[PDB]
Amino acid sequence: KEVEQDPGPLSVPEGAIVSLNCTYSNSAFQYFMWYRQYSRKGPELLMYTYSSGNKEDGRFTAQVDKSSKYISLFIRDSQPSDSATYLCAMSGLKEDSSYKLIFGSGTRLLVRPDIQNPDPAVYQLRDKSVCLFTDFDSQTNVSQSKDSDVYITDKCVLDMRSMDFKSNSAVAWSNFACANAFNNSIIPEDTFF
Amino acid sequence: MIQRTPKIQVYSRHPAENGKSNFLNCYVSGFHPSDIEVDLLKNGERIEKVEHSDLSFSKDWSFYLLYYTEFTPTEKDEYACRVNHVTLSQPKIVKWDRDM
Amino acid sequence: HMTEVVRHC
Amino acid sequence: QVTQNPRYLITVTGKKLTVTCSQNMNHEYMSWYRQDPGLGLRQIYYSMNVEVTDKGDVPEGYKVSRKEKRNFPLILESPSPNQTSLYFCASSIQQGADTQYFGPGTRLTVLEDLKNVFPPEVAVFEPSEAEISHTQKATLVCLATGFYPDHVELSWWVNGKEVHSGVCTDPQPLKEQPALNDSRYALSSRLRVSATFWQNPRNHFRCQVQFYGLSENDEWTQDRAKPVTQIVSAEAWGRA
Amino acid sequence: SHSMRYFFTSVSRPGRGEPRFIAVGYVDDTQFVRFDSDAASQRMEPRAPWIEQEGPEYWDGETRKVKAHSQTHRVDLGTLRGYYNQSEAGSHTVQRMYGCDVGSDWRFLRGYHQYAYDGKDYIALKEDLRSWTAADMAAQTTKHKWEAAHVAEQLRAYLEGTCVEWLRRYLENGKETLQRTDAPKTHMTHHAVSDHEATLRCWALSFYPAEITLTWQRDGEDQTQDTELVETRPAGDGTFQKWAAVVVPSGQEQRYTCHVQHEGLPKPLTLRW
Repeated sequence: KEVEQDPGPLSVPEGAIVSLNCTYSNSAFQYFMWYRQYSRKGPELLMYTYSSGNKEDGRFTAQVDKSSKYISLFIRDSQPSDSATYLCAMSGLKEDSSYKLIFGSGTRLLVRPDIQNPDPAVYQLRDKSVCLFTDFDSQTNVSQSKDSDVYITDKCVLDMRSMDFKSNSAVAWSNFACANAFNNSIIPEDTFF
Repeated sequence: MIQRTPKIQVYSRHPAENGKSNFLNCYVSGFHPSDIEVDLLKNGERIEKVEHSDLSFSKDWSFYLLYYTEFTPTEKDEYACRVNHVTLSQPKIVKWDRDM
Repeated sequence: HMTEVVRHC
Repeated sequence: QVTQNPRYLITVTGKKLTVTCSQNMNHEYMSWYRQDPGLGLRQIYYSMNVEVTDKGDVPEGYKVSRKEKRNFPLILESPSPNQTSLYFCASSIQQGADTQYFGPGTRLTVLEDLKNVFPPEVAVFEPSEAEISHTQKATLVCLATGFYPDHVELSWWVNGKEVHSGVCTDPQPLKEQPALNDSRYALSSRLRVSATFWQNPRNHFRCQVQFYGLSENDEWTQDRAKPVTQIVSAEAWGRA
Repeated sequence: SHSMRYFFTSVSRPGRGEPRFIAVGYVDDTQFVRFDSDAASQRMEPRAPWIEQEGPEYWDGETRKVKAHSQTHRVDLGTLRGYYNQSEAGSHTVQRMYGCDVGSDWRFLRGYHQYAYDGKDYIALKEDLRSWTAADMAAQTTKHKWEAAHVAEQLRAYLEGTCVEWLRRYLENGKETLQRTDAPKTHMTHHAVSDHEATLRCWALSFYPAEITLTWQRDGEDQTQDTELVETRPAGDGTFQKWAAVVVPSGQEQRYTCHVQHEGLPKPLTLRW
């Protein structure tokens, strides 16, 4: 009764076939589940098999193999809305005749969206002054600065469903710079107005 | 619930020969339910030292058990098996009849 | 080897 | 659907508290798990059925009951600091077998003393001139700051009603002084609309931060206002 | 041609504590394991010599499952009480049997999983291992439970799969025991009644497996009616006994023939006085 599972986070671009694995050692596991938990919410079922083989819910494929002791989930056609922590779980008959549900530590998946026309900039916003790095490219990475008295936050994808538009944005602020704020992150030459 | 009375057969592991060590066997089967008392007697007295198999059961669902005891058969000695079950109103005795 | 499917009725 | 109550809760050390879990699905198996970073999901206690209860991997410091089928209460006689966790109740139709349905989660913080509970301050920041002119869109930033613990829920309201499009909130808060564990938190968000819509001054943009703090059932003896559960806001009007 | 079979029994003892539970394991007609709630070990225990090799991770897993059975039956006794509207003062029995048969080649042939309450059939897996047989509205409740939980499928997965592998392991691991063949040491006695008739008892001793056929034939025609036939019994040493017996009119004692059939004989025997 032990489950190992890569903690993540696994960053991939939209469209990439994700593969999540758990290996186990207990010969006695009979039920095998994939749970999807979206940050600050209660895990919800995604796949269930009691038997070996391969099951499919469209974009989703579950594989159990009792020989390798190997549980797999494949999300084909990654989408943004699949950023979650995916937990694997397995249950084994106990002597009180309960089935005990043992969970892997959970794999954090972050699936990046494709910015169609990256327009990177760093704006000064009208009021702890606030700097906004925005519109940058999905395959650019933003890093938390070294100046202890500044506050950089990770990149965040927003979506305007009506205008078929998506963009990335990070926020930095201190009590200045707004030219010196993101120098700790490796930013494309394009990004100051 | 269809209670069914035990079918008793007393007999010996191997063919009897006087002075040679054997087993005395009392086989109770077809009964239901499973509470049963069974004692192998020697000249009417209860042999201390009788083991018995693990309960199981046929397609019928009815139980059987074998009760057994090492002995050596002599000429004078009479052996029998005394069985009691809720299906009876007095315990049943079944004498051993080596000349079967 | 006994079974692992033991469910209540 | 499984229910937990309450969904947040703060206590000083030592006060007996109880998290009640409920379900009218007619399931017989219920258990309680905790979730802590890196440790994963650990079972605490469970119950295969009415009047039936049993310890889990981590039972020490917790007790339960199963007097009625539809409720499985989690009871902490004497809270410890390190009982601070996300607590999920799960139900199963029979034995624990097949699928297990999870509660929406109870977040719990057990403090040394309640000195450390601060309501959030809220501050909206208004679009950049250059941002409009360049891309013809308008990004608002809201900023929660100085709160403890992170029992917060941010939301954006556009003319009295809520609105989900063009909104991003950071998945995780952002410790203001990471060197301490008695450390207050900061958390940002973003709303974004077309230029013209923002440049319509008859449009009201409001960011709302719901804080789950103390109840009027918790002892206060500091100079300042009790950091009770409360909403804190900040407002901006579209500039033409 | 072979099989593995588990028999399981629980008997409630209202007023006097938890129900007595005994489980036992068979390969063909050979006992290889047991468990009794009333013994000290509280461990699955061996009963064949060839099984003792199995390491601690074996017995662990068996003892784990057997206890689960145990518990289920306990819970099942109380439930079944309610489906029948019975009180808490009577002693009641639950019985479960499952196993799998193979052929000459040791390939899957047949599977079964049977449950009986108070000595009558409750619910069983049908031949295809796909449906269930509800001999009640009470069992109708259970069926639903299982149908929804997809129990058939999983037991099928075990009955066709795991079942035959380990039986393969068992027959293999004990070939010098299990795939033996002891043939009927065949006999025949003659006794009186009342100066007028006599009995011919066809004996058969010391055979294995226990499967045998004793028929009687008068004038080349079998004598179905008027005949006494006892159940095969264990000698207590891995071998079985049986006998069949007929009363024949004094002086025809020689027109009667007994027919002993058993997979241990090259040619099916024929016996006469």
